[PDB]
Amino acid sequence: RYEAQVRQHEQEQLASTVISKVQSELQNAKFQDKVLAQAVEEVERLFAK
Amino acid sequence: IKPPVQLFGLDGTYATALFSASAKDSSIEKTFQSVQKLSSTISKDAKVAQVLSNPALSLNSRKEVVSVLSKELKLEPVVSNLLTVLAENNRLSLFDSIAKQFSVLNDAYNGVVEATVVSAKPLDSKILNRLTKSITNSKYVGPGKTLKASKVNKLNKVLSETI
Amino acid sequence: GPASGKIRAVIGAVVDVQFEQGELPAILNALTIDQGNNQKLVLEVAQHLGENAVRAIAMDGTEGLVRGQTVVDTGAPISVPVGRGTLGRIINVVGEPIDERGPIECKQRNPIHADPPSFVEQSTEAEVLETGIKVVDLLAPYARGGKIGLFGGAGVGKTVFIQELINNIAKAHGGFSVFTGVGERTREGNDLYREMKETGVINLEGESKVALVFGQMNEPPGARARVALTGLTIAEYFRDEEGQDVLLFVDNIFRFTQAGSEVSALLGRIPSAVGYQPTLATDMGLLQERITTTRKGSVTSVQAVYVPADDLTDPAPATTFAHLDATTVLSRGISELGIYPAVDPLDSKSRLLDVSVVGQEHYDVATGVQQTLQAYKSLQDIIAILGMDELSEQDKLTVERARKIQRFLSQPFAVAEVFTGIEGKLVRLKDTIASFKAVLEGKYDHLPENAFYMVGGIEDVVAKAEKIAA
Amino acid sequence: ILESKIRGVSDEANLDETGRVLSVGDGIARVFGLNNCQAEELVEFASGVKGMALNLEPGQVGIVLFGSDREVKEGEIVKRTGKIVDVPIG
Amino acid sequence: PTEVSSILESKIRGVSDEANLDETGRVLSVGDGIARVFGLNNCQAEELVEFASGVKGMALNLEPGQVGIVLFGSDREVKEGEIVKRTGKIVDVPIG
Ligand SMILES: Nc1ncnc2c1ncn2[C@@H]1O[C@H](COP(=O)(O)OP(=O)(O)O)[C@@H](O)[C@H]1O
Ligand SMILES: [Mg+2]
Repeated sequence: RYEAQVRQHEQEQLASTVISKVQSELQNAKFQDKVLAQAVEEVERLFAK
Repeated sequence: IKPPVQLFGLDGTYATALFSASAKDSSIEKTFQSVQKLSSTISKDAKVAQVLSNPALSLNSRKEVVSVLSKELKLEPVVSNLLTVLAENNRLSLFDSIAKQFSVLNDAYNGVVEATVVSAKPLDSKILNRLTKSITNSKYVGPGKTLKASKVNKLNKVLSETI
Repeated sequence: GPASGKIRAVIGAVVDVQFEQGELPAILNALTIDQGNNQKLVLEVAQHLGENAVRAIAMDGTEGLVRGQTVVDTGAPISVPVGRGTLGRIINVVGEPIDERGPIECKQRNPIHADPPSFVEQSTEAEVLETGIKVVDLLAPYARGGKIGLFGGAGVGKTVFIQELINNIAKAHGGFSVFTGVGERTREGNDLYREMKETGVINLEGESKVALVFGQMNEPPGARARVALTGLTIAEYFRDEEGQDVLLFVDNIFRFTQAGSEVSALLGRIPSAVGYQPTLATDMGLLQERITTTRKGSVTSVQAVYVPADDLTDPAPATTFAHLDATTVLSRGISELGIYPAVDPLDSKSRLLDVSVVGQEHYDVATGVQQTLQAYKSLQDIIAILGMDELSEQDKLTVERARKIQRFLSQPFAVAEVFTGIEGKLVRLKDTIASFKAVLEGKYDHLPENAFYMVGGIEDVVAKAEKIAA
Repeated sequence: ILESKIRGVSDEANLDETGRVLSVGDGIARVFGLNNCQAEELVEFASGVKGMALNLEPGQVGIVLFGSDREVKEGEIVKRTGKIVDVPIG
Repeated sequence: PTEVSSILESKIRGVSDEANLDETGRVLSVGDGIARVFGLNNCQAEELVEFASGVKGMALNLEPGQVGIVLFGSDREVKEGEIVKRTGKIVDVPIG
């Protein structure tokens, strides 16, 4: 029970730190995230028409 | 003639009842500008609004006030019959609902609607909706689009459910 | 700038706020309305009627509000003070102090609306809690960390039963207390604060261990329904963040469901049974599940229910019986005979009444005492019409033993010394089991029926019979 | 601005502190108006009967008459007292 | 076993890749568990509905202008104007 609680606490702490790093990267004005969002919308509409 | 737009059935049938008689001899273009003058001269005026929203007056007093204001505004065709039906049946308190439902019939049978993201879309008047939405989404994403979310919220909810 | 709204409708406790912007408030949101008394006006959001308008419920009097008043949103729910700073002070439903002793210097402020514990965070036990009464330590024994229900009618003994148990269990429990009164009287709140200060429970110049929450029946319907959520938030922080055995004392618990039924007709909901709200089992289950024992700490809930016009089949009395481990029903017929209190042995039940928790000796004495009282109650139609001489030889001995066993379980409490005139008797758990087993075997059949009425154990019954015969 | 004087139906009713009675019955009086009227405030009818505005929704206000129903008709002028339901003391 | 946290991050990497086809509505009123959703003409009776906040719903009352859906959780996060997407299936549960 102590080994399972230590593994669950380490996984919960690593997931909280990874979620904070992903939110801080999007607020730094990512030029690669804005160009990939426009190309993904045009490729999805061409496959359904 | 009944168009497929539903629009409720009781309260929304006020503008749909007069649209059948106005769709003859090309009389739908003059009804759009005449319906906007009746609501603009009652809302931002503070004169005929308080004298008509009360439960007083009579049947002949309500019909004489609508005919006197329509002779000096912009009403001479079938615009005078719309105000006389709402005066005898006590329906003058909801004049904004009858004018808003009349503009939705011309935009549905001669144009698109709905939305997409951020603000409004384009609402073209071509034919199909598949060939008009693909040619307007590429021209509107490049020009403008301040982007001031949906993909970041879906990725965070999937990681919390597996932990 | 916060979210500001405009008052569009006002009908009693319900006040519909129409927001001009698109960012409308959510459910259970605390709204602020400026007036002119350095207190503003609290308002909790209920539902949303649409068209940029949400119906809110005010927590105070809505007299004086006009159509179009400014209603600012706080952005969260009704927060209250928690921790060790709320001990000894008289808080209200909005967390403000009403004891005229300055503001509560608390570190954190938790909201009144919170989720309860899950299935993996629950912790069940079977520890018996000794109260001191002879009718509670043998019939329906209470459990430590569970929910105790004191059901009864008007004038039976619901307020006196909660006061006697708090003066002999909460004074030596070790943990902090939480006396949150909802729907009580105006004189009951002032008398409870003065009695606890002279005994060492609430020290104004020292250390305290009992949280007081105001909220009588003199307020509106919004403050009475929110009084249970403000008192339960302070007791939940001492058992989860600190890990202490808190003691929640509600008086009464039936005022939480009666306050919401008066405001349910103005919110658009249809009436249910006996003119109640449709969400009776959903509103009562969300507050009773949070006052349970978890893995971090326990919470002994000692609430009291009020029977509507002496009826246990009501929608506010029958729905609260499925969320309590021990029940103490107080019948109105036994209170007029002289039983102090009117502890009904045929209606009070508990989950700790077994042979694996109280032992084989205590389980046999509880079954033998309940079997003798059930035989005399079923034969009441022949004793009241034909008489006591129509019985046989076996039925005559069982009728005499049932009358002495019913009066022996009624002990005089310490708080009821001015109404009875006798001293307070606190019988132990081992003394109550030995006294009931000796009277049922035939060792006290020669004594009178008045020697056991308003007494203690077997020692007080032998001393009262010798003084009356001299 | 041209449709104000062209009507001629007495467009000068002060609905800020007064209101018109739309309906009356079962000890109630549905007053149309009184935007500045507070909740549980005292009112006065045209015949002299007192009233208490209980519910105040949008466009209407439910006034509870403290007298008979024959002293209030449709289209009457109901004025506001400015205060709540008070009484004399001393 | 040998960094168990790295196996969960690699399996939940690529998942969101086909969720751009509308199939949603608009909530007009919600409260006391009920939620009047305006729209969703393709929603069948007793169908599983998914709100924008994450709370599940079940459309049990279908009208001509609105659609009464019963929420399966708390209505504190659902407000007016929220998107109520439809899953396309009925109220099912796991078995086996
Ligand atoms: N142990 C007791 N002995 C004598 N009288 C009692 C005892 N317990 C309660 N009572 C009586 O019961 C009454 C209860 O009154 P009250 O608290 O107003 O009603 P309720 O108990 O229904 O809330 C008191 O007036 C008190 O005299
Ligand atoms: Mg009481």
